[PDB]
Amino acid sequence: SKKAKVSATGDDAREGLIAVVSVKVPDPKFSSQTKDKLVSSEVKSAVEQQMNELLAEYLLENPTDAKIVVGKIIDAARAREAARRAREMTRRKGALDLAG
Amino acid sequence: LAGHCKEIIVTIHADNSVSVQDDGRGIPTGIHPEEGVSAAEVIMTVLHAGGKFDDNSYKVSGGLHGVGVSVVNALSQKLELVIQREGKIHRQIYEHGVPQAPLAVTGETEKTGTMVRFWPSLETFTNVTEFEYEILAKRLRELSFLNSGVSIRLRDKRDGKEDHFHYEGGIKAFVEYLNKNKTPIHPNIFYFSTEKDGIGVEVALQWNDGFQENIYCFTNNIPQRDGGTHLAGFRAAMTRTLNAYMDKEGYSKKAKVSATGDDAREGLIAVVSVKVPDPKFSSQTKDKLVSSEVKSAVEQQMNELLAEYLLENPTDAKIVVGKIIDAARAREAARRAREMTRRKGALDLAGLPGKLADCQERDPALSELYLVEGDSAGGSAKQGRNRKNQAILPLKGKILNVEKARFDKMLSSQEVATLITALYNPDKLRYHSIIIMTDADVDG
Amino acid sequence: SNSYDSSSIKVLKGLDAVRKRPGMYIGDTDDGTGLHHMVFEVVDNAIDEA
Ligand SMILES: Nc1ncnc2c1ncn2[C@@H]1O[C@H](COP(=O)(O)OP(=O)(O)NP(=O)(O)O)[C@@H](O)[C@H]1O
Repeated sequence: SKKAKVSATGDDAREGLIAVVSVKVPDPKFSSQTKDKLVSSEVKSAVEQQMNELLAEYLLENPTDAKIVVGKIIDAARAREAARRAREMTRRKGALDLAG
Repeated sequence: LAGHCKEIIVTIHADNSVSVQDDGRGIPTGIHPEEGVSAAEVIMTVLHAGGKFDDNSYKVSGGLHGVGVSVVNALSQKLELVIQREGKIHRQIYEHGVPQAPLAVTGETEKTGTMVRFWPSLETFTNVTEFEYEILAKRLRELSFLNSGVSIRLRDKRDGKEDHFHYEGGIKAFVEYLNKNKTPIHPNIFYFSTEKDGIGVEVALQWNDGFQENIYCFTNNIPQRDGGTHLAGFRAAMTRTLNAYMDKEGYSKKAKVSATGDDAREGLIAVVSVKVPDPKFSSQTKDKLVSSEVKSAVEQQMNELLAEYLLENPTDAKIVVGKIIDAARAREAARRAREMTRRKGALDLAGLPGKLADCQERDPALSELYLVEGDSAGGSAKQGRNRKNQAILPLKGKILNVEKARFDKMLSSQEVATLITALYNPDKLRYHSIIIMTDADVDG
Repeated sequence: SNSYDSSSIKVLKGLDAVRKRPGMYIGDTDDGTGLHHMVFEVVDNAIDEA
């Protein structure tokens, strides 16, 4: 990031990712009968700490996978930054209507 | 909604409790002909028990399940219920849904109403033990906007701050209030109030120069967080009507705009409030309306009245169409800035036609490559070369420096590196032998 | 308007409460969400048994 000069937000690093989260809680907490959204924060914190441990271990134990994922993240971040920059610049100043 | 209650008072006490005082007809306190106890104890101790199961008492009402007040009573450590009706004051104390004493009469009065104060249980709610002022404030404000003439008072015994909201302008005034921190583009606000096929609809929308989409889905004075079928019909009607208007007026032909649904709703604040006799909600929170007849009715009404609005106001129509075209051109300019660079990451031009004139032999390390001025030299060079193992790549003027302006994206010709290798080089080693012919002048 | 009494409070015994308001119990009954949610709940009960 010292050379890339990017932000690497949440919606950018997760772009192009297919993840599956299967949690096991004894006493679930669903906000509806359809069970479409979990409201348990203890499961949230547990999954969070388990990720911060194991994903870190994975990224520090595999240099090739780590560098490929980071290259993809740099590509996506540069793409979104250039897109925002060009969009704003053109629309606010470079926009020229009435082609005649 | 029956036209009897005109004042509602919500008071936040210092002992972590909220009391709701209204002046309606009052909860029935008579003995239920089947349960054997007062109807208040029935609705507090029996699930799905109430008069909201038909149109005999409530012709139009948001409550349709009949378990809400039971949930409020059960999840509270203690609840006090005072009901005023027929000149009698009925009082009863609840604790965790268990009645402590039967509904007894404490006195007489001339007013009609009901007081509901409950102490929420801490064994169920975590990380939130105190009521937040801002959410209740927004709820009561928007409720007063959707209920003209209904006085709503909020009291807070913790800090003494009290408010009173009695707006009568409706959801139009609601949109005007929500546009206090924004900059609208059109003064005339789209607004109507119709009622077709037993279902009423009232929508007020207004475009602003912001970039946030906030369409408050309201159904019988109930907010929907997840929208519903009515929101889908709203969005589809808006999208199709705007597309038809931009097609028949020629804007989509002059600007070549696809005009997707997301660009049509860019920077739009809408308030859709519908009146349904018997709605259908997927949960008690009422976050989604699953009535498709309401969807169709709202869609038809929006298409009709929005086309009417766009064809009766030329200036506002022009401004709205210009903003939609601005948003769409922004989206497509971003698409350009993305995929043009994505293609520059790859090779698409390849500069093979035009100037490059290869030889008959295709095996590398046997042919030769040259680099001279195009029109001045390359003509005679090709007219005097061989057609067996000779290849010439013309040039145009000079070439930008590498150190003075280093940029991986800066490229003008790119033909040389693309034709000699793939740009990395050990794979393709075509033209192993290259010779650079150059004039004897100083520019050479 | 004025039709309010203890008889107005209606109590649905058995599964009448679910049939009267299927939305809070099954979801949407028109787009096909609830018809599939039937089998979804059945198979989820089977998996909970498993
Ligand atoms: N403030 C009130 N004024 C008059 N009657 C009330 C009031 N609160 C509750 N009742 C009665 O008690 C019954 C049960 O109330 P409630 O459980 O809130 O119904 P509900 O609105 O369908 N709950 P829900 O649909 O799940 O959000 C109602 O049908 C009414 O007959």
